[PDB]
Amino acid sequence: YNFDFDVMHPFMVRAFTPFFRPGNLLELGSFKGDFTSRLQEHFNDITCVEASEEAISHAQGRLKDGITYIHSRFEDAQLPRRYDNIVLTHVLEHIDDPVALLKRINDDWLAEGGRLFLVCPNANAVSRQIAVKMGIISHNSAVTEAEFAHGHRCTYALDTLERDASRAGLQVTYRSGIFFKALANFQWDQILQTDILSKEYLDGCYQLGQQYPDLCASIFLLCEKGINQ
Amino acid sequence: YNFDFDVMHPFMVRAFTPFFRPGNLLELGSFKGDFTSRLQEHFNDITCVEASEEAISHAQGRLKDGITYIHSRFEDAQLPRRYDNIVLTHVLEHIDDPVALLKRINDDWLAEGGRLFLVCPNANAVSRQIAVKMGIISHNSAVTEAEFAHGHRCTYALDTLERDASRAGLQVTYRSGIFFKALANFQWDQILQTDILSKEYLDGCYQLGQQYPDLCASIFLLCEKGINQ
Amino acid sequence: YNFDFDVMHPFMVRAFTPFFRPGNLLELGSFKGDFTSRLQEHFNDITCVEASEEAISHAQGRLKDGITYIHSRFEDAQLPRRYDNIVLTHVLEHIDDPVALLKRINDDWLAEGGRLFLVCPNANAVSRQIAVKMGIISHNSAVTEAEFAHGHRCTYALDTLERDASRAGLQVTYRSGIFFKALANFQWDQILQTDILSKEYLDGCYQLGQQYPDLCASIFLLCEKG
Amino acid sequence: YNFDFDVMHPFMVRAFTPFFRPGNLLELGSFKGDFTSRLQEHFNDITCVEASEEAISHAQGRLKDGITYIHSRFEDAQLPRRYDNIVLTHVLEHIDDPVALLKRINDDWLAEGGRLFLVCPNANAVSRQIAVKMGIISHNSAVTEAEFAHGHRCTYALDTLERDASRAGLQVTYRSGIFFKALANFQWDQILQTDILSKEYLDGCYQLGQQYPDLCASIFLLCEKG
Ligand SMILES: [Cl-]
Ligand SMILES: [Cl-]
Ligand SMILES: [Cl-]
Ligand SMILES: [Cl-]
Ligand SMILES: [Cl-]
Ligand code: NA
Ligand code: NA
Repeated sequence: YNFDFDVMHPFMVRAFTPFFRPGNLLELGSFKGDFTSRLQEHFNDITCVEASEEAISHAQGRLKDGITYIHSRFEDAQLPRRYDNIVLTHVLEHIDDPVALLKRINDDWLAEGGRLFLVCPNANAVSRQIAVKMGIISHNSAVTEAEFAHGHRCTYALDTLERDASRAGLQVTYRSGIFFKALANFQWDQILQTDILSKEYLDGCYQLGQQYPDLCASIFLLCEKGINQ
Repeated sequence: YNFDFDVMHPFMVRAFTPFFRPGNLLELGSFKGDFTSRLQEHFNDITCVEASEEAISHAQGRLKDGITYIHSRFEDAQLPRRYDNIVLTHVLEHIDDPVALLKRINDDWLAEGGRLFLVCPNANAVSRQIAVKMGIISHNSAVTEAEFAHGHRCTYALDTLERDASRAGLQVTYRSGIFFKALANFQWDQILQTDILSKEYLDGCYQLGQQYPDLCASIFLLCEKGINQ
Repeated sequence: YNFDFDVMHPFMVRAFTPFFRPGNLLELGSFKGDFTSRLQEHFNDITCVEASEEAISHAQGRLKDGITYIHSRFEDAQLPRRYDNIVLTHVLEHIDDPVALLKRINDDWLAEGGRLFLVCPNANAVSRQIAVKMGIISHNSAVTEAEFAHGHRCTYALDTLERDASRAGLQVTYRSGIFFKALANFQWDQILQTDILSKEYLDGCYQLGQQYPDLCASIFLLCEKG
Repeated sequence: YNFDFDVMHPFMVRAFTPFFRPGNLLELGSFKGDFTSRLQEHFNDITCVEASEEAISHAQGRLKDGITYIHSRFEDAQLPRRYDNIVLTHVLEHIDDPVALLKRINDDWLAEGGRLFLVCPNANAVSRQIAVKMGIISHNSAVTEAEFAHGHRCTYALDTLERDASRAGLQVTYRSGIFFKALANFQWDQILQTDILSKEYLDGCYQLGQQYPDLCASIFLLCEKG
């Protein structure tokens, strides 16, 4: 029915699974708990940070126990411990000072041996590149008016995402992509109401995407803590 | 709508147009004249070779004048002159000895300065790679039962196509791809009956395909005559 | 050995050859005539526009006859004809208003049926991408301090180059790349002094680059009048 | 220097590191122990299977304690445990019935939760594609006479390697590549003796190769039990 929640969310969890560390999980920007519900299958100790009281309240009404909720902007958040897994998915592109957020993650929140799961929408996704060729988007890394209205301040590609992670002091351990994406979201949502594409086709786009990270819907950096003093 | 006739044929002509030489044209394997109809817009002197007397007669009914029709197998064909442009589109994959056919083109049929437009379906098309990931097709360069039934003896990729052209003595001048293809024909044929995709989307697939020749529906080598004695 | 002059120049002429129109040719930013010497093998009617008096003087004393020299800035150039082939190679990335120059080319200088051969250094060249992974360059389309000191005001990729061409009103007919480049120029200049790489290897890099336009040393748009 | 030993080995361990399971490790086709010595930094409980008496003897001489050595062919090997990590690196391409070896791994040797690190030389490596363009090698997935003399029976790419792992009953969890490789081993060995390329350049090739798995020196499937 819905591309981001019914297709992308499940494949994002699948992409993270082989890298998850045992222990606890911090979900930054957990919004209404839609992704949290999927992570609860893997983690019994999840902390969620979200600035919207309303989103957080919605989450709290639909998730199982074992979640610690923190209603705060990231700059103001005082967390009680450090975390073995941290999830920052489709959040960084909303942040005015992304390097500062990533640096907090590296310096304050990641446990020793902990891993950051950094995922952003990808400037070089096939569907976007086609939109650029059609002249609907000026260029790949452009921020469209709709994206700006949604809160985006940039459109990452693997090059600029790893730059920001490196500038923050993180160690980028793995680079990958999630879901080979040749149609726009609005076309997916139409086509998914039909029997034209199978579940197996969607799995094939996930499998093939790993071979063409630069062309995927979302790009994925697995990062570990770097030493900063 | 039909993908091959309504989408691929016009993009093939667009892909050829910047390279056409002044003079005449030989269309090898012209079948029922579906492609010949588009070539007529560019050339007044066209020669078609085709083994099926029914196809050739079908073509003769529908096309305009200014076509010389040669009813023959390629190995038997005795042509009255040499040709400034030679078109071999979706034919070589059907040939038991493709190097021998290409060698005839080089040695007997290409005029001095003439160009061969060699186009084959691509083993590495994104849609085919997805089918391979789904387990429908064993590997990219496999020939499926249905393909074999249609007459295919090979599934070329840029490496194996250039190999055969080189072995035939041709000079490969340009390598490219036609149409960034991430859906199968059967899905195109369904979706093209909807309004999900626009004509501009399809144009975008053609534009982007040029930047990713290996992932296109068909691959295209522009070849010139080499010296063989 | 120079990578740009001894490797990139011949491969650019090879990439252009199948697209050349019969007729005349205009070379915009012809500098000291290094690339003009190679174009002279294909055309006997060449017009060269160059702003540097020393450069164009140097070309003049070095090239064969059949050349019209125009010592002018592009904004001031009064050309006597329009042109069947126009070459703009490693110039656009220096231009403060690149769309304005491309528009002049579309609207005034290209002949009907004419072709523009637009080539720029590629942000996404493998060598550059590696430099970016090393932390030497911030990101692919960055302009470094050295590049800026050389006059670069942007680092094009296929997306931004076609954007600017399209904004100028040109028709982008073909998109390609010239030379699969995994080493930096300075490493090439060194390595070319040795016997490690062959001329066949270099030809192979050219042939392979056509299959990976986004990863090449230079990107190449073939444009026609919109 | 050696390219395979001094460059590829360390970058294979790096590629593996984020996927390693706690516990033990089985190295299939451990030869003279060059890769094993690197694995010893990560695991104290390693089991090595190697058919050559000379090779396995050499390894015992040069490695630390905490290695179990199994001098056997794969078809005869009777292993004492099942394993959390199994390494099969540059071996499968030599095996007459590769699906049968992968099935043994899936059905008998992998522990539940265990991971197979399957790595083969890549048909579509840039250097190899250049060699194909030069006419030295017929096509990317060919086996050359020299390769065949060295025991190669195929040249895998991502599509065929995943096909074979899938046919064996393995779950292919991740697909990646190791080292963006645009020069031939023999060119690397020469250039490595010079100062033209730094270790940071080589790290850059590793980092970039993850973004272009199909162009890498070797391809890497991380598999689990199906
Ligand atoms: Cl800085
Ligand atoms: Cl073949
Ligand atoms: Cl005109
Ligand atoms: Cl600057
Ligand atoms: Cl077990
Ligand atoms: Na300027
Ligand atoms: Na064998």
